[PDB]
Amino acid sequence: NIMMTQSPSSLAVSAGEKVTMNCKSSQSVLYSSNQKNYLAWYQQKPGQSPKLLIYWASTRESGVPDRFTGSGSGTDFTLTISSVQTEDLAVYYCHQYLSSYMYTFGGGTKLEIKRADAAPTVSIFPPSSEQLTSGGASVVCFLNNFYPKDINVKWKIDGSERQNGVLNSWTDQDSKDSTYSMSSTLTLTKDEYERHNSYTCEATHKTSTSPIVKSFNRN
Amino acid sequence: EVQLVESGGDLVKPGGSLKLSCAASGFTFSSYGMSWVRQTPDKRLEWVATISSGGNYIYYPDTVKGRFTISRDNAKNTLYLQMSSLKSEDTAMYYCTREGAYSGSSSYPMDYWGQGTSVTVSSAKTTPPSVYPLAPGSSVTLGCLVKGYFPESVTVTWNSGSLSSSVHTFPALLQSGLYTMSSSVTVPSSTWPSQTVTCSVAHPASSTTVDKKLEPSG
Repeated sequence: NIMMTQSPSSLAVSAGEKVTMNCKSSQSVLYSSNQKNYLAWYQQKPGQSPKLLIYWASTRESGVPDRFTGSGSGTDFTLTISSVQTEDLAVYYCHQYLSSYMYTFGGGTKLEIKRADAAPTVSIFPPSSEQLTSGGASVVCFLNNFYPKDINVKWKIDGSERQNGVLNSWTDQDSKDSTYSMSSTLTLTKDEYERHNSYTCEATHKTSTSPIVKSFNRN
Repeated sequence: EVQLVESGGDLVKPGGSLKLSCAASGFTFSSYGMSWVRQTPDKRLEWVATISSGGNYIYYPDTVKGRFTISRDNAKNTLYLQMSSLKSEDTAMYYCTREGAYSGSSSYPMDYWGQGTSVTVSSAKTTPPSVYPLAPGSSVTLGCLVKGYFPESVTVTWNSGSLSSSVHTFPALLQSGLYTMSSSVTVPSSTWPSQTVTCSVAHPASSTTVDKKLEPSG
C-alpha cells in the first residue's frame, strides 16, 4: 500500500497570493519504463464532487486555469496556485494510480480564503410555543458573518454561566463573503426554563475587547 | 457532456444489503472502466471497486473484498454496486467515477465523478424532525430549529427558495442518537412581519415536508 501524505492539513491565503501544497508518497510513483509519475491532483469545491486538475504530476487537465501548476518526482510532489482566487476555495487531494497497485488518496489540504476581520451579528431567540408544548425549551443564538473562525460563546441564566446542554455549530466559509457563522443552542426542559427569567448569550471575538451581549426576559 | 448519476443510497441496518446504481451518458460507456470511490464523514477519499470496460476484470481493496460486488450493464449504460454485510464504517458518500484510460491501456487517472449517493449504516430508526420557528422575543434575523430527526439529511428552504443570498444552514450535530440543525435568514425590517416569511423543511428519509410560518411576538 502506497500511503499518500498531504501537508499542511489546511492553509489560509489572501486573494492574489501564491499557494504551495505538498504531497508525499510512502514509495516512488515514478514508472521508469514510462519515465512518468503516476500522481494526480483533484479539487473538491464545497457541495461538489472532485474535479481532476493535474495528471502525470505536471500536466493540466482540459479546462484547468494556467495558475494551477504541479511539480515534483518520485515521492515528493507539490501543487501551486500562482494568483489565488476566491473560487479556488476547495480541498485539494493527491492520488496515486500506479498500475500494479491499489488506488490511494492523500488526506487533502483545505485551502481557506483570508479576508478582513469582521465582527459577528448576534441574535437571540426564546423557545417557541410549540416546543414548550412538547416539554422542551431551546434558546438559540446566531453569531453571523464573522472572520476569523475563532469565537467564544457563554450562556448566562439569571447572571450565572451555564455549561450543561449547549451545542455549537459552525457554517463553512461563505462563497460570497468568506465569513463564518455559528449557531449556539442551549437546551433545557420546560420546567428548568420556567424556573428562571433572564437568558443571555455573550460572544467574544478578536474584533473587540468587549463581548457582544444579547438577552431576553420571560416578560 | 459526460454525466454520471448515482442512485440507491439509503439508511441500512448493520449486516444488511443495498444496491447502488450509476446512470452514465455523454460518452461510449462500454469503452471505459468504471470505479466507485467513497468519501467518509472525515472527508477522506477511499477507492471501493473497479471493473474493466467489458466487465471481465474486477479489482477490490481489502476493506471491501468479499462483502461488495461491482458490476455493469453495457446495454443499459449502468454501473452497479451490490453491498452486503454492511457495517457502520461503510457510511459515506459513494461516487461513481470513470477511468480516464481507453479500455486496457494504462497512464490516465479517473477524470469524471458523479454527484454521489449517501449511504448510512446504522441501527438507529428513521425519525421525522420537529420544526420550531425562531422569531425575536434595518435588518431582522429569523430562523428555524429542526430537532430530533434521523437519518441525515434535511433540506431547509426559505419562502420556497425565493429567500435568499442571506440564508445560513448550520451543519447537523448528533444529540442523544438524533440529529439537530438550524437555519437563519436576514430580511429588511420593512419586509417582516409586513410580508410572510416561512421555512420549509423536508426530510425525504421519513417522507416529511413541514412548512413553518414565522410569526411575531407581543
